[PDB]
Amino acid sequence: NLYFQGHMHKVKLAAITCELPARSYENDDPVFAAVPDLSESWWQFWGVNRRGYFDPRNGENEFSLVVRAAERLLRSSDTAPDSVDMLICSASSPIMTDAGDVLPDLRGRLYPRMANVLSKQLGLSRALPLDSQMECASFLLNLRLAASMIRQGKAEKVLVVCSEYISNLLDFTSRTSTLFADGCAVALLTRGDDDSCDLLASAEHSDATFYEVATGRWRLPENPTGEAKPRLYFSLFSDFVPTNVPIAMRRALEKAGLGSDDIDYFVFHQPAPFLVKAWAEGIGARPEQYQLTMGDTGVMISVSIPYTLMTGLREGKIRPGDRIVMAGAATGWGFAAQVWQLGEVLVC
Amino acid sequence: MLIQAVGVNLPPSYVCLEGPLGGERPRAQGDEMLMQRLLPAVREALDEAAVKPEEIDLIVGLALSPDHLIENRDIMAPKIGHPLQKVLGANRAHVFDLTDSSLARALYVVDTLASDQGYRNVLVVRGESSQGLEVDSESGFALADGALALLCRPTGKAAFRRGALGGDPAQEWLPLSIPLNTDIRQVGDVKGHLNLPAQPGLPEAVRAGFTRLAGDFPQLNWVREEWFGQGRPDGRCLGPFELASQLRAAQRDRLDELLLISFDPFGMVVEGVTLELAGE
Repeated sequence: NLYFQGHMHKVKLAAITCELPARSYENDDPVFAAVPDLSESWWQFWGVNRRGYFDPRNGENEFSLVVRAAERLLRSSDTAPDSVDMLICSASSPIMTDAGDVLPDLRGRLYPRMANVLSKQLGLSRALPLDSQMECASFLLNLRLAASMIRQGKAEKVLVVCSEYISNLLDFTSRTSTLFADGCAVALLTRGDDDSCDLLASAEHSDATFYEVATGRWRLPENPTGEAKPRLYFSLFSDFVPTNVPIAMRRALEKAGLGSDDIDYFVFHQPAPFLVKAWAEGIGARPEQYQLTMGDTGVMISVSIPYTLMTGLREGKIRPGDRIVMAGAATGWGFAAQVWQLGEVLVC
Repeated sequence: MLIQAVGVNLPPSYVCLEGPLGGERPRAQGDEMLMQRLLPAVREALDEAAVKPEEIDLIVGLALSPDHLIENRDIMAPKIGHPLQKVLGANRAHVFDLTDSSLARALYVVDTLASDQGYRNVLVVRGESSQGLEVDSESGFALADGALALLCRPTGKAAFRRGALGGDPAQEWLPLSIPLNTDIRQVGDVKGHLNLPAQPGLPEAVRAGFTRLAGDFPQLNWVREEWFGQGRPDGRCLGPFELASQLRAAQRDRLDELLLISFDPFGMVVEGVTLELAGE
């Protein structure tokens, strides 16, 4: 004798995969020969011991490894290309380098971005291409965008891609180049056919007070050698408590009607050990409820989260039916947190 | 998606380029940067809608310009949305950027996100200050400079279409690209080159695509983007910024629903989004 309530579709995190560069670089690698002010305390503070750099000489770029990862994931998940309704890509480096067979003769470019080109390469003939940017938190944004699209019935399969070719913006005459690294991540979100998986709640907010701290700027090297050519460089010049990430997690947990003790595991962005430790304690997460993964990969901008999520799944730290929280910060600055009810997530 | 108010601020300096894809378009001069025009455009929309900057829940930006964005003309990232948040004082707002998306596609995605997250005041901004991009002197193509501010109220009910260009259906339209400048010698040099091959049938094919896509919503009046001077009075066109006058005209005529159609030069398609309008 009453009407029926409309229900948002549940969002299933179906599959995930990452593609890292084949070659690793130690802290004593000659690449940092021109870098001054390299102390042993510097390395220990940031928790990075190895890092990955794309090697274009052997076909490693932001696009080729995405095709590989995407094709691997599509085949492993038995997902037909024409069944993908939306493709959301992110790449923090404004400089792209490869467009595969779509635009074969196009090399270094500022535009177009990746979504449309990749969809043509992969044959996603029915996919709406989108390219979003939230820097280190772009993977969470793309899940948020995909989830809302699925919830409102505007898409049933969304392919998410984060490809960070940040090494092409590192000033190797400055120690700022010692932290960040390259990497790729691909994830598939679909309409849930049951209650196994869903994005329970999320919270996104931004604060531009310290915008000029971390920027991409056209400038000369910090310690140039010889005839120095201007380039687009990651620039960190400026002269604090990490509370916004906990704020985002509290907001997300409250929207989901949960508390920190209801969460089985946590996945944080990987800027530095002392920041992950600050975020964790700010929300009440114990050390055994999260991992530090920057040690062997470096800070892969938007890929650190999906890579940490993958290792958590692959290593059995995250299991089906677990409730997890994913959170992180990003230059801008922005902050995102997500409360996920996870089911079976295909790792490939 | 409801349009609460529209704001626009274009440079008075018009520059004419010849070619099949040429025209007379506004162009930022000297050391001018985008925020000089974006901020007044935003404040115009906020004032029109009686919305204070504190009330803004979301800011989404669209700007291809690789420099001349803010006071420090050399900064390219993070995108202009974050500087805007700072000067506005939109401390409650979330900020991100949709890069080379069309405005129609962005309004559709944003309407989805913002409605799903319960936002009430959303700000979508499109702007250019393209001193750092060399125009395509062969075809005449060039981006119009200026700023457009759309203050929106999400509803989640916006419809979307991604349609093909008109003309010969078998013609492979060569898309726009912006290659990086390989020989940068001074920080002031252009950072990229606009490359849109000369295609004399493109301006009409885009117009034909607009009319075709509008056929999916025959009950709606519609507004459009004009990226090319061909067939236009005086050869003038404002690109995406043409929407401001058309939107305001729809407001004067007290329309409560509209179809907004964009042209995506990168994907060589047309994209439409259905919208609601606020009355007087």
